[PDB]
Amino acid sequence: SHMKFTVEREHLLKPLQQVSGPLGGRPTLPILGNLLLQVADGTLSLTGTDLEMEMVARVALVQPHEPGATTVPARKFFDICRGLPEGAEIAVQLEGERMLVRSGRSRFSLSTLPAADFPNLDDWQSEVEFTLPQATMKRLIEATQFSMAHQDVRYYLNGMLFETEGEELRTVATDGHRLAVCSMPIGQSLPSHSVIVPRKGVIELMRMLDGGDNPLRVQIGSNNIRAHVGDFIFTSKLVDGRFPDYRRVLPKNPDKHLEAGCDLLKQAFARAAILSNEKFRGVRLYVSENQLKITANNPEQEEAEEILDVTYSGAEMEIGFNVSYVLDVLNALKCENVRMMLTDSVSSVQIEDAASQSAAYVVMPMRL
Amino acid sequence: SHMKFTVEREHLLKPLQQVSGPLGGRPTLPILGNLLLQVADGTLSLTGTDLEMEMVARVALVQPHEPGATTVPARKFFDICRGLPEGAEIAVQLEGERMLVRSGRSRFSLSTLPAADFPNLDDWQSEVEFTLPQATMKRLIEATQFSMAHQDVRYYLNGMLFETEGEELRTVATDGHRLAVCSMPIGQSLPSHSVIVPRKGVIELMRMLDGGDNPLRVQIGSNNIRAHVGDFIFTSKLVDGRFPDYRRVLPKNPDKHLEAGCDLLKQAFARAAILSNEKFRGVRLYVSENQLKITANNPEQEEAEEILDVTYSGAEMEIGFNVSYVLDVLNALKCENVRMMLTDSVSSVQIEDAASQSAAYVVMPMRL
Amino acid sequence: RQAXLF
Amino acid sequence: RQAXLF
Ligand SMILES: [Cl-]
Ligand SMILES: [Cl-]
Repeated sequence: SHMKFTVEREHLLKPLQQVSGPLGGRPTLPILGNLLLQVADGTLSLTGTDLEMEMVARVALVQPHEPGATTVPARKFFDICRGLPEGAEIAVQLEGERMLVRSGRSRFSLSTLPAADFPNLDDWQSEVEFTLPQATMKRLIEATQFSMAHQDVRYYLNGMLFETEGEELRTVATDGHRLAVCSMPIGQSLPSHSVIVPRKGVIELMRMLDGGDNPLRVQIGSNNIRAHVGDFIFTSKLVDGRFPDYRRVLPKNPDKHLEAGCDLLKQAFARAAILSNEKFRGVRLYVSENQLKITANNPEQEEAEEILDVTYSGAEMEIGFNVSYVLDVLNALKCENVRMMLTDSVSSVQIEDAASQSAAYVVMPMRL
Repeated sequence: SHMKFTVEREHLLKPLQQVSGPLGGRPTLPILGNLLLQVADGTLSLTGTDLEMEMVARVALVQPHEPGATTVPARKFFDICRGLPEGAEIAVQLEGERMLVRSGRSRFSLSTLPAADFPNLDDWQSEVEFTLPQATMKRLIEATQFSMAHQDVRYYLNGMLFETEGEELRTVATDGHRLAVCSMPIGQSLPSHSVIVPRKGVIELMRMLDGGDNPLRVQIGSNNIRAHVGDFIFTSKLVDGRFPDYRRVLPKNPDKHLEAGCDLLKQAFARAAILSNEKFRGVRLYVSENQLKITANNPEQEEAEEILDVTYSGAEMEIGFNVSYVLDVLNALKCENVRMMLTDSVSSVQIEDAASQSAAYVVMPMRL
Repeated sequence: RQAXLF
Repeated sequence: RQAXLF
């Protein structure tokens, strides 16, 4: 009935920053701009949500407290706590329909919206569970996040496939023009399961990975995924639909293998991109014995040409690509040498780190 | 007739970044998006301009070269040179109406606009000249730049007054609500002269100060100012009009003196600002014996209250201020203690570093 | 209302 | 034209 708690500033800041992650869109339901604060038994729970996903932080209450719930503006409450001095004791209490924040001789009275109006994701039971290092989840997402579509009619492409198979966790992202797939062993036998996480949920999952050694405990249900890292619980609804099969998109029999230094290739594509068409980003690749030539032309008839010494012994061929798709892959690989496997001018190209097969990229060419 | 030069990448990059400073506005005259390149005797001159001001960089040409002039897209030419490897020799040459950039096996063909179409600021003779350390000019601009108006009908307020008097150089900026003035000795007898530099020109002048020990040589004419730092020459037209007199804006006889720690005051105003009206930013100050109380209310009726122990022995008074104006001053002072000198609730306040009188700030209150 | 310096 | 993976 009369929520109250006193908590040291640094036990509140990162939690407040974490639970504010899903907020920031266009104003819809007023309470979506607020954080839900709940004091129950010895815990302060803070929740932020955008209806599709939510982030919850549990903070242990060692100092006197009284139970109850309310919601307050997220940015203002975080800005008050952030603006207070290091070591400030932040005393919070509900006073009628106002939430009072006090520390030293600083006093803030915030407007509130009822906790009964706060959107809670519907009840669900997990069917799959596994625990993995945060570094493995970071690796999986960073290797493939850039290939997800942005607002494609096929809503299942505006997200990332998370697939468990044997002892591996795998991510797949594609927009139908380019595809990225990454697989990592996670040291435990898993059922074969596939879910599509919304792109915003993928970005939220990445943000919650502090880099430390608290493990990431994942729970997957029929329609939701939950990720537990320390005292933070991230939940998101899943995306419906049939995601494409990366096994059927990987080029069948590349008869042409190219190998070059990742950085020399990245810089050559980066420079050629400067004089490519700003909307269509088209570059031509001319592969010949131990040589890769990249050309770029734009509507001003400006032209970039880059010649590289590469390892290549297949047949001579020309193939056009969107340079942003090629650069996204090279930027994501950040290795010493890269391998490009081709078939012909109208077929996809597989690109990968020459020293590792954990991630694979498939880029479809342009008729150029 | 056939411009050509070969120059090492790192002798081109910072110059290209510097001369691109005045570019970036809405496309008007096509050539304003280009840099003018001129090879004459043993020098490569690079010029960028927005018609109001220009930045010129002189680069000594030690390697073979042929004279001539052309203009090329700024961002593309800078992006090519930037994208090339460290130590690249950049060979540039005009080929018909195209400018060729070559290094290693990278080749770029850029479109050009004729050098005859490039806007050159009209001929002028300086009436005043002085040389000062870059740190002194940085101090003068940073102490007052934030108080300049942005698009005021009184165009003379969208700029900064630069005034020479005795052995001092002084800057003044005001928007009619708040004023900042900074004076610095420059070790040489100067004529008494006052010019208004456009706000964009003030930002350009600040950017050209590398932080090193090459001195800043300033030349002032009737309608232009020129600033020479190393191999960079910045020129700008001046703003017409009668700038107000800071001597008549400084409060005449402050009968109330307040002193507080700069940081404790800054943080108290920063926190109160969170619950001030987002458009009007109004905060009330209540000064009483050794105490400053700051309050902030917004249209949601949220309220912030901050109480500080300060040094104050004058009469009790209340005065309203736009908190962004107060915070701009406190942010600019970055000292240990601040002194606020007041008169009454409808009159301006003078704020300054308690340990220095080189800069002074005058903020007019709000009827709140 | 915001007052003016002049 | 940009080709599709399927
Ligand atoms: Cl605590
Ligand atoms: Cl050189």
